[PDB]
Amino acid sequence: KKILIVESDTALSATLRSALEGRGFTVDETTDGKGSVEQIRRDRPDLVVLAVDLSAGQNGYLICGKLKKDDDLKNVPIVIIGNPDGFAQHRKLKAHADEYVAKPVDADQLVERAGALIGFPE
Repeated sequence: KKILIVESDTALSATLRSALEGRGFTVDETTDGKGSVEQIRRDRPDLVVLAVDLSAGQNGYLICGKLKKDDDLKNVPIVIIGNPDGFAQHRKLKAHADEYVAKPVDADQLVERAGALIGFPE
């Protein structure tokens, strides 16, 4: 089970990657929001952990929007990590994510949600 973390906070990304790896997921990381949709197309992760507050002012909800509108990528499960002050708005939309986890992230909660969406590695 393969996860891509799209997060420019490298310290957070490394922490979350380690928790997920300890549970048995294979995990990759990218700091590059501009590039992430095409990376997901080439690599096809089983799940994406997607930060809202990406580099250079990028809105990670917009990446989710591109993914939920792409016929080949719209079923990749998406866990948003971000300020919960944005979740109520985003949950209404056609391009809502599959799970929303507040920053500051509880790594164990994130691991649980990943397993809930794609199953735990066995």
